[PDB]
Formats: sequence, C-alpha cells, structure tokens
Amino acid sequence: MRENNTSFLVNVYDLKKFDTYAFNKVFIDDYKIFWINKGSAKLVDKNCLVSYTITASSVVLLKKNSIQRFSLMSLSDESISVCVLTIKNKFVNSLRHYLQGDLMIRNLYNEKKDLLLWNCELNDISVLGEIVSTYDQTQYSEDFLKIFFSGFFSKVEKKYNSIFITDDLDAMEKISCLVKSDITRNWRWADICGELRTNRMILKKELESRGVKFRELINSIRISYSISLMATGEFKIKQIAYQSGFASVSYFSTVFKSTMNVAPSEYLFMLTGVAE
Ligand SMILES: CCCCCC/C=C/CCCCCCCC(=O)O
Repeated sequence: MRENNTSFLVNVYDLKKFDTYAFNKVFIDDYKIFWINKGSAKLVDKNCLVSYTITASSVVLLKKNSIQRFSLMSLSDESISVCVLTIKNKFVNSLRHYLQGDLMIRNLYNEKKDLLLWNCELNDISVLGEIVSTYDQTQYSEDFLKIFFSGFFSKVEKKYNSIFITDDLDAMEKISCLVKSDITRNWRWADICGELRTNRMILKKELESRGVKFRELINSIRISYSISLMATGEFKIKQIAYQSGFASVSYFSTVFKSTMNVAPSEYLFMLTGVAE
C-alpha cells in the first residue's frame, strides 16, 4: 500500500438523466476541470449569460478563487457521470514556473473569464482519461503531467485572451488564504484589510467583480471548505458544520442547500455512494 495522489484529486458525481444541477455563488477553492463521460449536457453560465452544449469531448475549466453561478442539465436518455479533477496548489505553482521563455502577448490578456470551454483533441482526451482512470497512473510521471498541463492551459488561454493560472500576488488569493488559515474565526472586512495591509479599494474590487458581499464570500469559502472536508473522509455533519466555521448544523444546511442546491447528506451520498 502506497500513497494517494499529491498533485491531483478526482471527484465523482452521478448525473441522472434530465436532472439539473444549479450552483449559486460557489467558491472555487482550487483550479478545477470537469467533464461528462457520455451523452450531452446543457451548461448555463449565469455570470457571463451564456448557454453551451457540452459532450464527452468537452472539458470545462473553473478558475481558482472565482465565484461561480451556473447550471448543468443532462440532455441524454442515459445516466451520465461528471468527473471533477482538482489541481492542487503545489502542482499549480510548479506550472507557473515551467514554460520556457516569455509569452509576449500574455501581458495583454484579461482575467474576466472564470469558466472556459475546451473541445478536446484526441491527445488530450487520452491523457485526461488516463489521469482519472485510476488512483495512480504511474505510467505518467508528474513531469510529463506538468508539461502537458502547462501546454494545455496555454492553449485554452490563447483561445480566450484571458489569464487562467494567475500569480500568487493576486489580492483574492491573499484574502482566501487568510480566511482559510483560520476558517472558524468571525472575520470582518476591516480585519482582513488590516492583516492584508492593503486598502479597502483594492480588496473591495475583488468582491464587486465577483458580485458578492463580504458575508456571502465568507459563507461561500466555508461551503467549499466543508466540501473539501467531505473529500477527506469526514462524514459527520455536525463536525463538518463546526469545523467549517458555521454556528449550527441548521444554518450550515441552509447555506449549503442555497449554494449547492442539495442538502449536505445528499451531496454526501452523491460523493460517497454510501447512504446512511
Ligand atoms: C463546485 C464545482 C462544481 C463543478 C463540477 C460540475 C458539477 C459537478 C457535480 C456537483 C459537484 C459539486 C461539488 C464539486 C466539488 C469538487 O469535486 O471539486
């Protein structure tokens, strides 16, 4: 018995036929890419006001520290499956310093797109399916994966004239890291502005661009924290609520249902395959 994957995490959700997932102000804690196994689905981004049709050759990229508002509805007469690959921070910082040379046009890209669509060529279909096939690959050295992912993200960015992988100087990254370092603390806007030794304009623009008040942002971060806790194997709802910084199981359940459109136990089952 050896270790689990330190660069990625792979998560699992069963989309029953014609069902609709609705995400309202969900905080993306790490760079994510997801795709469906078969059939097709209607993906409605309520941020950029755009509806797409995604197939098994599509991948959706979700930018770290974004606040997503979108829906996913199966269009096929089949029970389809959504696989979510999360790329952890160490791997992302490896990617940031991997591409040889200066990309002269990247200095002119914009950061305004948080949800990017890429219709895969056969090579990328292969590589991604092999990454998520098992819990190890080992046929795939992490250096091969660094090269692959740096190239893939560059391709997507060029497709959209936008920055996917930001630097770590980003103000939203600082806010998120600070909140997550003490998730149970009763943070207030002034505390974060003071500890981040940054004025309230620089920081409040991060809230306005994502369309969230401060309390909404704290709640979204805590919901994503609770989901990460459920990833780690913690399954007691009371512990999940308290460790994520919520005052009560009832308030945590209310916020979780408002954000993910399912109760914490329902998400638990969709992730676990194990009902009570
Ligand atoms: C929170 C990101 C959801 C984007 C994935 C598309 C839909 C997936 C099915 C519902 C899963 C919601 C929790 C996903 C969290 C994760 O696996 O990283």
